Amino acid sequence: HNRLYFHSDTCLPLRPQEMEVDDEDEKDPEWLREKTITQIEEFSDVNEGEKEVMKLWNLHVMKHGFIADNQMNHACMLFVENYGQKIIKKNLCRNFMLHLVSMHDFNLISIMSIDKAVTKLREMQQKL
Amino acid sequence: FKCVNSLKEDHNQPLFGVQFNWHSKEGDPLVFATVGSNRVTLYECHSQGEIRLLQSYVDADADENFYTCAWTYDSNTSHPLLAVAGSRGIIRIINPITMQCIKHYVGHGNAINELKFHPRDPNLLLSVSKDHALRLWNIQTDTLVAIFGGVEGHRDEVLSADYDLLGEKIMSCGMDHSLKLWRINSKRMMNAIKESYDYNPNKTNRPFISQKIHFPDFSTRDIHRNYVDCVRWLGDLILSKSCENAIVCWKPGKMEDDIDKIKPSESNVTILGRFDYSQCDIWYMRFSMDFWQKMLALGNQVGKLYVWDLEVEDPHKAKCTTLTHHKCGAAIRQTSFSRDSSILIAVCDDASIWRWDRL
Amino acid sequence: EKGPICWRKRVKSEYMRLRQLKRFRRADEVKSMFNSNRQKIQERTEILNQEWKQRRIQPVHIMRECSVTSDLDFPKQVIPLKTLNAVASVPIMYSWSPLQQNFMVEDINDEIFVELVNALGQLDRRDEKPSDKIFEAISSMFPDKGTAEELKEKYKECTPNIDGPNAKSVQREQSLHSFHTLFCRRCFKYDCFLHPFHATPNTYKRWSGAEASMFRVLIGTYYDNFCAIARLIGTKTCRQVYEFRVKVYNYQPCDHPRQPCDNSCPCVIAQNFCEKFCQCSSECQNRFPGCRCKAQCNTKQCPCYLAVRECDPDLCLTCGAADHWDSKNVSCKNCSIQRGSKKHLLLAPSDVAGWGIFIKDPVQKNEFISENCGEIISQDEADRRGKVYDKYMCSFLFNLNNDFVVDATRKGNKIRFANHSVNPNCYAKVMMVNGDHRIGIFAKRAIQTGEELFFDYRYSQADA
Ligand SMILES: CCc1cc(C)[nH]c(=O)c1CN1CCc2c(Cl)cc(OC3CCN(C(=O)[C@@H](C)O)CC3)c(Cl)c2C1=O
Ligand SMILES: [Zn+2]
Ligand SMILES: [Zn+2]
Ligand SMILES: [Zn+2]
Ligand SMILES: [Zn+2]
Ligand SMILES: [Zn+2]
Ligand SMILES: [Zn+2]
Ligand SMILES: [Zn+2]
Repeated sequence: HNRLYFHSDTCLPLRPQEMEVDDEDEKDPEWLREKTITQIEEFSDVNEGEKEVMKLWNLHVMKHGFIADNQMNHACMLFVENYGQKIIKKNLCRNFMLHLVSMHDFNLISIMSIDKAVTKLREMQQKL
Repeated sequence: FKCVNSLKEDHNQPLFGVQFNWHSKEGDPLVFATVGSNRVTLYECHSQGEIRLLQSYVDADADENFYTCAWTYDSNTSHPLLAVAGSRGIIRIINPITMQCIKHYVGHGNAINELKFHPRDPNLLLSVSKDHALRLWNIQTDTLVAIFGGVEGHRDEVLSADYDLLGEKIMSCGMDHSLKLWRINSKRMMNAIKESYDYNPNKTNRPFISQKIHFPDFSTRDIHRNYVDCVRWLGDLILSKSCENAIVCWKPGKMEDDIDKIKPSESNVTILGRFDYSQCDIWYMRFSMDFWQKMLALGNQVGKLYVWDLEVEDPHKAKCTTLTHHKCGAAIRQTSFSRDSSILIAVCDDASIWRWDRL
Repeated sequence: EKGPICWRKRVKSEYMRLRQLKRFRRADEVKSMFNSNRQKIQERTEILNQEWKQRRIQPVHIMRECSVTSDLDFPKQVIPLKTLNAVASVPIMYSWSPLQQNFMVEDINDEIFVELVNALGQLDRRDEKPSDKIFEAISSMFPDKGTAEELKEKYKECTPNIDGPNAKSVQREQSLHSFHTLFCRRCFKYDCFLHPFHATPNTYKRWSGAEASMFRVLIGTYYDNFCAIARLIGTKTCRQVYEFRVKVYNYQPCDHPRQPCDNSCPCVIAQNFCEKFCQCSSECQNRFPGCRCKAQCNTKQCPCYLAVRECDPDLCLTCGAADHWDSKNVSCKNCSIQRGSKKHLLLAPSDVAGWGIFIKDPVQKNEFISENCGEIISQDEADRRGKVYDKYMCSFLFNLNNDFVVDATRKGNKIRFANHSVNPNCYAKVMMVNGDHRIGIFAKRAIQTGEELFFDYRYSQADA
């Protein structure tokens, strides 16, 4: 109190109204979001289908900030709900299945998830 | 062109900026401003090469040193305004009618190398800094619309920037040998400008959210070998210079690629030509143009003043005229064409002003 | 059946022909570009000159004093000098990007050649009154570009997506190759910003071309459950699938197949525990077990805390490290870095010099304030960078371990503004957090509201 503070992102001063709140210190800074999708596109030997799945997966993981292996089964379910409409609309369902098996290969998700997600994607397409 | 006058400011320090008021009505006398030391001087142009000293301002700070200035107007008052800035990284808005410093902006982490007002919106000010970033301000609503810099911003000091004719894009250049394109016609940028005008501090406890623009719409290091200290658009083509005694006319992408269709991933540049001159291998030496973009002028470290006719097709066949005067032997920091191109003013390191009149 | 000296002259002639033509083409394209452009200038400068005409901007008039001297003998002018009222300036700061976690940073043309080859072939064709003699001649004239053997195979001139119209038919390891080599098992991301070493082959070890390649893959995951492989392929049935079948050191995971974690193991050599990421036996004696605490985990009684490690959300199942993902305040007080439960910090000019960081809310002794984030650089990149840094009297470099340095200069978080002091109120503790070294900033003593933060940079500078 009685000291003048500044926003870390603009160096502009704090008004008394704002009451010592500087919060452009968000979990997923926007730029990391564009940096990741930009870096994936830069790949020569990777196709446009595997590219769009990788980008969408990363943005999902970055939004929710998953940190445990135990979170991976729920991470696929949340992905198929939040990004399902986009997966269908962009024709990426086969590359998505390919991602689900990659996850199982990395011992991160159960076989039961590998198909519960696939079941949920079809249930979502039938809604069109 | 003929050297019709030469003036000398008392401070005896380099004059880094010279700018004509291109907002003067038809009939009104030709007024230009000069920045140098911690001073801001205003002059009126008259017949028989007579220059009349009008106004002079001084910063209360002795350690302030102004590098740049820009003219605008109050849309609801019809008053000309003069923005100035330099070493102390502070923008001042001077009203020469009121004879007051009506506004000021502190935000830049270092010195301001260039100030530019949007060609269509007088309230939108672009400031270029040594702190590696550009900043778009809305001087009506006193807010920071955006900060152009970050992860894919300038890795070193930003030396110059320019809006295009319609104000849809900015092209910046700096000490990192880079030229970066920043589209201000994007939905994000237009929404930010719209929202800035709506921002009323007296109706909220929350500050205005500035857009952080980390990525340009194009970037290149392939035009010059050293720092780039000047950039201006020539239509949809770019004119930029370094210390390699040449102004390079180039464009993003391949020969046939339309600027508005250039992707951020674009790895190509096309060099259309160059304007050759000598003894201008020192930095912070700026070229300028005619309102109608038909003339281009640049000064030497030895006081030679080069003027080219851009109207001719290939730049290798470009008509060059070398303006020289026996008494003019200092480094020409900047040039300025009167709106009608009847007058060309040049400012030097020795605190001198040189008036060159057309015909 | 034509002379080598002759063929070399033909190369030189055709090169200079093609090159002169391409040049003349570009010369025109340019003169066209300039014209097309000048109409754009005219059009637009008119738009501006019109806008200008509908404005009647007021003229400037005459106004401690200053004077102006004319060398071209015009009369001296004297005018009063108005003083611009002092404005206070903020301390110096250069551009930087916000980080929430660390960010790793690493330390003739083909167009004309083919034209010329074909332009010469056109002459070999005219010699009736892709030949080998044409390659030996170009190689002779352009030896650098390669031998006639090299230029022959150079002249001749990614797996297609399964969802695309051109979906070819390859193995399981070719359909998955991208996914497998680009995925980071450690942070669950493709082309991650922290882990540069690609996943060891054991980590990813548990009709139409679009159906055929999908079959080879699915019989690697599922094996003989064709009644389920059919459900996934969709466009087929068990019957159809059945028939098809018959036709301090940095931690890095270890992978020594058919070998134990002995004196020859990198983990063991670096004197590091095997983590959940290693490919060794589930029974590996060098693995870190985790803690069975009920709560707290902030005393030597907790093996995690004692080992200068945060809790593992996959091993520490009883303390609360594995739970309540929505909340940042949990039962386990040893997982603040990983969950990112930082404290509110405020930026203001320092009471010493430059910019400083001030805590918003009170903090107890040894309580976690913030993580010190930045770019992860090699000890060499740090040396290169340091040369530049020394010009500005900077040192925002902080050792992480023997291999890496976090550089908060280009990017980091608010704690980059904590100043140096030999009498600090904060300390830096590098902790092992789910296989990653992270610099934690904790209170040295109790800190009250609005207090400036200081830490002793010297302790973060010794790799002595
Ligand atoms: C972490 C920032 C910090 C921390 C604390 C506790 N207190 C503070 O006041 C500040 C602010 N601060 C101090 C002054 C400063 C200088 Cl003098 C040079 C700098 O960085 C060079 C800039 C040219 N560099 C380049 O690479 C150019 C030439 O391309 C190298 C790094 C920087 Cl990054 C800074 C800066 O931000
Ligand atoms: Zn990773
Ligand atoms: Zn091992
Ligand atoms: Zn191991
Ligand atoms: Zn082991
Ligand atoms: Zn515990
Ligand atoms: Zn534990
Ligand atoms: Zn615990």
